[PDB]
Amino acid sequence: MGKCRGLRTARKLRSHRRDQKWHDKQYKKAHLGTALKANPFGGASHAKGIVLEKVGVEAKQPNSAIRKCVRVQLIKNGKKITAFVPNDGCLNFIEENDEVLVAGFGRKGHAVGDIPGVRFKVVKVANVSLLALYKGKKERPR
Amino acid sequence: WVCRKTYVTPRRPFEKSRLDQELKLIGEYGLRNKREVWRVKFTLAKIRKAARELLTLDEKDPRRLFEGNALLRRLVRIGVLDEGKMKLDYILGLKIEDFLERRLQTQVFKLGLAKSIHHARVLIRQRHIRVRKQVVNIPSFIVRLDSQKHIDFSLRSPYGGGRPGRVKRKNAKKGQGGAGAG
Amino acid sequence: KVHGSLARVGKVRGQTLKVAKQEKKKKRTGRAKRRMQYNRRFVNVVPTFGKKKGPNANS
Amino acid sequence: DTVTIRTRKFMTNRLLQRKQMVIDVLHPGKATVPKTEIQEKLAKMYKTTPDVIFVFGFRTHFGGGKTTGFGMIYDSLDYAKKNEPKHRLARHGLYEKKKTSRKQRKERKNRMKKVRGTAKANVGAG
RNA sequence: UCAGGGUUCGAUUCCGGAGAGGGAGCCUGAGAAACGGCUACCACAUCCAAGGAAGGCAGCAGGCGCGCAAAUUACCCACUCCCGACCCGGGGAGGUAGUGACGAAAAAUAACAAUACAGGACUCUUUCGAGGCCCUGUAAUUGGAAUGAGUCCACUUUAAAUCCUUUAACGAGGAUCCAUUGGAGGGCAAGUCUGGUCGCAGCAGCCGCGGUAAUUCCAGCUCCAAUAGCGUAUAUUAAAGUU
Repeated sequence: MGKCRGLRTARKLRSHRRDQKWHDKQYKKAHLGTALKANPFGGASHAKGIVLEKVGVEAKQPNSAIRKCVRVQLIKNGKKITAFVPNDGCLNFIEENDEVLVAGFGRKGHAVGDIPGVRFKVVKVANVSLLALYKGKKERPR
Repeated sequence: WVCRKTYVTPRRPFEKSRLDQELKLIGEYGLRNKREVWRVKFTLAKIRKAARELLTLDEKDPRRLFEGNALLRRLVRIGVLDEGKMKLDYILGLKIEDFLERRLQTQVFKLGLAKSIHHARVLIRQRHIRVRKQVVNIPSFIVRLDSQKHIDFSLRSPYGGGRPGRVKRKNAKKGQGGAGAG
Repeated sequence: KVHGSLARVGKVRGQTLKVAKQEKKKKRTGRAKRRMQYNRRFVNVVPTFGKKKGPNANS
Repeated sequence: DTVTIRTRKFMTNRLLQRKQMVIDVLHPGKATVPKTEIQEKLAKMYKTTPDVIFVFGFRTHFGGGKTTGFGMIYDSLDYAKKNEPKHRLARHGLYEKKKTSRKQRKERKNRMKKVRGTAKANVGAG
């Protein structure tokens, strides 16, 4: 309520809504494309890179742990992304200066859990999954 | 070319109330999965949508007459509805279970020769029945009303006339090469 | 204690015992798995006074 | 076995000089018998003798019990031999094909294209 | 996708349009500013006896490169149509097969008796107890019965063949002719079981678990959900009367 309800006010409605839609956060990222330019991804689900070097990443309080991530440079941008490594002992199955395949966490822009500064994780080392390396139904191909 | 789905999934993923109904319904009729249940309920809820239109259309609109007349004939022809009803209000009184009575495996058990319902499905698949002259292998035949008085066993089977199976004729050859020459 | 640093990975998984008791018994599929599920819950017919039991209880 | 040959929608197709019907066949404990055997019985149902009869089709339904095909019967041989697609005549032999596989044609054609006046080498000679 | 009103997508089998490495010009013809025609410049790239000459796969296959990301240098004018001087010739148009868990439809992976315990209506008996009926799983072995999964002669299919359907002959005793993918603290269907670890290692969309008694970690057993499918990442709609 508190607004026009004319019969010839189609212009004053459809131009107002087209302006006040930009104050929404979601809409403003989709249509400016500043999302694409700023992201290390092109909007692609995955991406591929080459390892730079292992790191240890401290946890946010209350939790205290060391989380053993990696840091990676990409093939098609040359810029750098810091990527989590999953389950116990899977760090060892990643060896420095090889290729890897990365993927987002599942929150689509934001850092997940108690680990800060990480927005990406790792899925395949070299056409072989972290699962089959971990479980033992496959072996290192080298 | 042209393809479409014949079922839908429930909006809720879990719900204690729902799951028990779907389980106990599958137990009675010997169904393999919930996909065999939701299939039925898609067709039914489709028919419940079409009916829900025509009741709101003007009485003695030509669209309302021709559709309803030929619709109710089809519901009567499969035998989920009576002609002592024969109006659109009784479409909404129709429900899920009445369909399942007209399934082939249900009619084998109910009006023919079977043990438990779990047996009867196996007989349909192992080609021991026919529908009038024609072998079937599909327990989801849904059976027209006229064809209920032609459900018979098959004319080539060990059940009734026709050649025995390989369990019998094996043991017959155990009388000749298992203890007759071996 | 913790000796030989606590940054070490493979720690918990490389010092646990590994045991099994893999099945000889074949489990059912498709139709019969639902048949047993129906009978074991509803058509037994056991239930008694108000209780919390669940379908599992290794307590 | 004892089998039945049974008509279905006859036509006296004067323009092509033939008689075309459906070949509706019932087989009791068997089904799917040679097409050669079928045209014998149709020979001794219209007395036209089995070299001007031609049949094809014959897909067999589930469980046996029926098979349905499509048959022609020509008045004379020469009306068949003229009209008839080649492979149906060669189906019970009196014709063949050669010609010879495929390809050897196109690679010769493009070589013939690049000469003028004399192409008799390439036609025999490569 | 959706109650009503909408929102989002449309390279892509039909119709219209534009373009054949980038620009420009032009010949022929009824029709073209044509690229399976031509000429020139520009960017490329090939052969050469160095005098010269020849080229444009956003046609079908195929290769390199690019990337998260995508098939056979197969068979054939029989169908469907087109082109010609033509009833006869030609067509990578088009049809056929191969690869194919994009996706959709169909529905196997054990059914039935014997014994064995087990339950309750029913009957007898004061009750105990016994009989007995309806069924249930569950042990023990089995027994009888059935079938395609496969293997496979023949017929059929078709341009020739495959597949499918049709039919010989072999083909089920559960140990194998083997169903997996996730989960069991709450949201949310299912363990305050056993062993190991001790704020370490890890789990955790979210809330939170781990500091020696861990229902959440690593394993075992059991249980739950969906099922020939299930999980994960990302775009997007509904949920959002949070446009």
